[PDB]
Amino acid sequence: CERIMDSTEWLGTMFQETGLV
Amino acid sequence: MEHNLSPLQQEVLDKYKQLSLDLKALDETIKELNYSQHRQQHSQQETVSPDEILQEMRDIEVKIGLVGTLLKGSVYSLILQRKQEQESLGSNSK
Amino acid sequence: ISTTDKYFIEQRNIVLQEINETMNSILNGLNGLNISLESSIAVGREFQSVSDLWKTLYDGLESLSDEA
Repeated sequence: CERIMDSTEWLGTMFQETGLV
Repeated sequence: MEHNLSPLQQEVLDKYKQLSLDLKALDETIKELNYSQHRQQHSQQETVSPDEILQEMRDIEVKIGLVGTLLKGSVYSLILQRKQEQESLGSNSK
Repeated sequence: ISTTDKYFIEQRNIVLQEINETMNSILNGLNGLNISLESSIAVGREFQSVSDLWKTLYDGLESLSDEA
């Protein structure tokens, strides 16, 4: 699961940059 | 009768004639920019027209929402569901 | 006013009338054209936001200027 959340972090940072989540 | 205007007057007469000519040329250029016959008449170029304007920009607009605005709408929907869950939890507590 | 002068006046006035109507046509056409460009600007103004907020994939030269 850590590898999961690591691999998708680029999406996470995109969504955070525009959604201020 | 041959009209004996002043030689300076005659020169300025030819000058107004020249001005009329290149004014017509400018009018033709502006029309060509405004022609709607792009590729309808014998031609292969395009003119500033709905082919380049809102009929072309709304073409971009109806699809651009998929990448730009719908993406933000997704996280906004998440945040809405989250505050809904929060107020439901508060109602359960209260 | 001499007959030569008088004829020059009436010819001059006729071509002023022609210039006036042709300038009116040019003004109306340019008004419409610039209004079309204003409409294009209005519809395109919404693209700046998506461009800047999507930059985070890859910008290249802008990233190089940030890194220079």
